[PDB]
Formats: sequence, structure tokens, C-alpha cells
Amino acid sequence: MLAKRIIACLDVKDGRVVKGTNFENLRDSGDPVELGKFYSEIGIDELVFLDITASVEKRKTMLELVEKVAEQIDIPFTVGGGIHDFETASELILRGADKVSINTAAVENPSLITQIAQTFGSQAVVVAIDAKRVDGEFMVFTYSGKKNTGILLRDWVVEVEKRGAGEILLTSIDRDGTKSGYDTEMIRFVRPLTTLPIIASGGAGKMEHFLEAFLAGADAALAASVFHFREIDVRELKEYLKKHGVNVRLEG
Amino acid sequence: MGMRIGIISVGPGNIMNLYRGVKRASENFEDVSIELVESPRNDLYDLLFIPGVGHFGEGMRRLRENDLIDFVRKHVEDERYVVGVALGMQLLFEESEEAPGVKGLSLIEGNVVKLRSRRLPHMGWNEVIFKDTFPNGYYYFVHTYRAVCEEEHVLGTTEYDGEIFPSAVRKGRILGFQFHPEKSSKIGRKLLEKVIECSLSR
Ligand SMILES: NC(=O)c1ncn([C@@H]2O[C@H](COP(=O)(O)O)[C@@H](O)[C@H]2O)c1/N=C/N[C@@H]1O[C@H](COP(=O)(O)O)[C@@H](O)[C@H]1O
Ligand SMILES: NC(=O)CC[C@H](N)C(=O)O
Repeated sequence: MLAKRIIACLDVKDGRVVKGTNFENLRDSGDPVELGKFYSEIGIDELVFLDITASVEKRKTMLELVEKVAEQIDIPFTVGGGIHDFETASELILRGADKVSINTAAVENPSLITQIAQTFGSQAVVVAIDAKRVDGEFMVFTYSGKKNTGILLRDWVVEVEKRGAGEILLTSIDRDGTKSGYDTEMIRFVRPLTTLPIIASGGAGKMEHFLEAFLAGADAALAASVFHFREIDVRELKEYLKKHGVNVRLEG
Repeated sequence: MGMRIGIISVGPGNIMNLYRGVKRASENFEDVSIELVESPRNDLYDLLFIPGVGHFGEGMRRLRENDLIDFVRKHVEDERYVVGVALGMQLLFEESEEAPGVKGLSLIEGNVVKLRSRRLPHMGWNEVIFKDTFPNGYYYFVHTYRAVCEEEHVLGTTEYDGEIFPSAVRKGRILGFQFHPEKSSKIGRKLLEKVIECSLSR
């Protein structure tokens, strides 16, 4: 039976993990390759490298990171942040990324989803969706959670499946970084609309929150803050989830 | 006495992931070399991997154009280990619904059919139960099609969405793995080490 996945998201800037971490056991805690290896070692199921960098030098630095990571990592990883066209997505997948995560450029050109899927398969395409309640409606936001597109979440989720996406990374802009819990209402809202796997994102602060996301229908739960500051231990979390009936990958 | 491992590198898909996983599995061995194989102009390897991610038809096409089909057969006939990974495992059989009318390597009797789930591909970590030799646990999968073979050739089984299918197969010294051990963290490394050991010890 398929495992419900625990995913770590690493914010990277200029080929380095932003802030560094609290893992003084590492030789370098801002090195994406060493940190990804550490997460594989402790039981993380997949990695997302999110490039929040703002250089003019950004395409090359992301390519350097994918090549560095693909050299040493032994679990699947997704790269995202500023992937604006097929050409950028292609170089990243060819350099070794298992998936690319696209958001703003997918909204502004939905055929980009199909373009990537047609060359690399639907499994290489993650569409990141940032959503927010506006006047009692779930709306899609682009430009780092910033621009209300006027597009309804239910319309976009369906369109994203038709265009050939392999997976949805669903972030509630209200919960991002608050450690208050995932937006389980939004997850429940999206679950019957699509048969695609849903990655819950934004708000995780405690072990109970990962359980809530799976009860709400997510196939995976992603977190950044709670891992970066070492507030939740991956193995303890997986043990907690298994005692509560969740099928997780927990090896001896 | 040195051990030569070959990895067919014509594709489709990212074959360098398996190359790096195999040399990771090889670090504690000395005198083990790993080579990328794109032509039959080589001496036979002790252990030959057939990787790939893509369409069954494109997998066979690239094996055909680079004159590797008889090279693979020479390994089977000389009782060297041949290991298919992911698409490479499917190429071991006779045909697939993914590529109607395309002939596979036909090294193991059976065929390849679409999984039954309403959600395809089968993608994520799923449990593999082995009859022997390899470690039970969760490996990483990404595939839409599955093998159908006789029970004697089933080496490991996995259940996805109610359907039990062969996630690993064995016929003599031909092995196939439907998952990606090079993307399966610690247990994938122990599986690849065990494959190397199987060919070092007969
Ligand atoms: N930190 C940033 O400055 C930033 N900049 C851009 N992003 C997002 O990345 C994506 C950019 O994609 P493109 O439009 O470039 O394709 C969009 O989702 C942006 O909103 C950013 N988001 C970062 N972290 C978010 O918060 C979640 C973690 O939550 P936590 O467990 O509670 O800590 C992550 O999954 C992300 O959704
Ligand atoms: N993802 C893959 O390409 C695996 C091999 C084959 N195309 C399948 O879907 O089963």
C-alpha cells in the first residue's frame, strides 16, 4: 500500500540553504547537498528545493544546485521558484531533477503544463497552487501569493488536471509559516475535484497537523519552518502517524 | 578477478541516476569498475544493467539502433547477471500494451499491461515483499504499466489500489525491478549492494 509522504521543503538562495539550519552536526548546514543527504538519512520521503533567490545569476545557480544534488541524493527531489518556460524546465529536468514545480507561469500559460508533460511525462510536472479566501470564495494567487488572479480554485484545479499535471502542491497563503496547522477546509474542498495527488503545504507546526492533512485527503504533507528549526523530528513524526493508523514509510 | 559492471546508457530517461546509485553501492568494494555501455564493442560484463524511463517502444528502438540486443543476449547465454530497472524491467518481457506490435527482449515469458487504478501513474513509495534474497520494505515507484508473468518468475510483489502485481522478477540470472532503487534511500542502496553480491558469489 502506497505510503502517505513526508516532504521537506528547503528554501535556497544563491545555491545555499537560506539561514542555514540548527544542525551543527553537519559540516555545513547551508549546503543543499549535505542537508538533503541528511534528510534522506533520517527518513524524509521527498525533497523540494525552492529557489527564492533574486540574482541576475539565478538560472545558472539553480542549474548548479540541481547538478550538485543529483550527484549525491538518493530520493526524489522537486525544484521550483521562477521557472518561467519550457526551456528552463527542460534544463532542470535534464540536469537531474525528478520534477519541476511551476505556479505563476502555469497560470499565465496553462499550455506550459502540457508542454513539459508531453516531453517528460505528467510525473515530471508539479503545479504549485497558492490559494486564499476572498469574499467567501477560494481564489488563485500568483506572484508569490501576491496577485489575486480572479480565477476560482475549483476551476483551476480541474484545468490543471486537464493540461496534464502530475501532482498539485496546494498552499494556503493564510497559513504559510504560521505553525497553526494546514488549511484542512481547503484540502477537503479540493479533494473531490481532482484525482491527482495533493501535497498539503503551509502551516505545519505540530505532529497533529500532519495527521489532519491526511485525514483531509492529502497524499503528502510538506513543511519547511518546522524542519528548518528542528521543532519536529521526522522519525518521531512518522512513529506518531503510524500509531494513529496512517500508512507511512517507517523502516527499522 | 576485477569485476566489470556495465550500465546501458542509451536511454530513454535519466540513466545517470542509476549509474550514481550503483557506484554508491560499490564504494565498499575495491577493484569494481562501472562503465556506461552504448555499443556492443566491449568484452562481456559480469553484471549488466538495463535502465530507462520512457515509452516501451522507444526503449526497444534505442537498444536496436545501437546494436545492443545481441550484446544483451550474449550476457544471458554466458550466465552473466542481467538486471532491468523500471522500463528496463518491462523490456525483459515479450510485448507491452504501451507499444502495440513492438517486440521486447523476450528474455522472460510474459507481457506488460496497464495498471487498473483510476490514478496512474503508480507513483510514490510502496512496499515490496520479496520471496528471498532482497530486503522487504518501501521502494520508490513511477510507472503506469505492469508485468504479467508466471509465478515461478515472480520475485517480489507490491499492492497498489487493490491490485497485486510483480514489483520484481527473476529468471535464472535475469533480474528485473519495477521500482527505482537508486531513488529509494537506504533500502535501495542495500538492494543494489545485494545485486552486486549476487553476481560476485554466483
Ligand atoms: N519564502 C519565500 O520568500 C517565497 N518566495 C516564493 N515563494 C513561493 O514559491 C512559489 C514560486 O513559484 P513561481 O510562481 O515562481 O513558479 C510560489 O508558491 C511562491 O509563493 C515563497 N514561499 C516559500 N515557502 C512557502 O511556504 C511553504 C512552507 O510552509 P511552512 O511549513 O509553514 O513554512 C512552502 O511550500 C512554500 O509554499
Ligand atoms: N515511468 C516509466 O516510464 C516506467 C515505464 C513505462 N513507461 C510505464 O509507465 O510503466
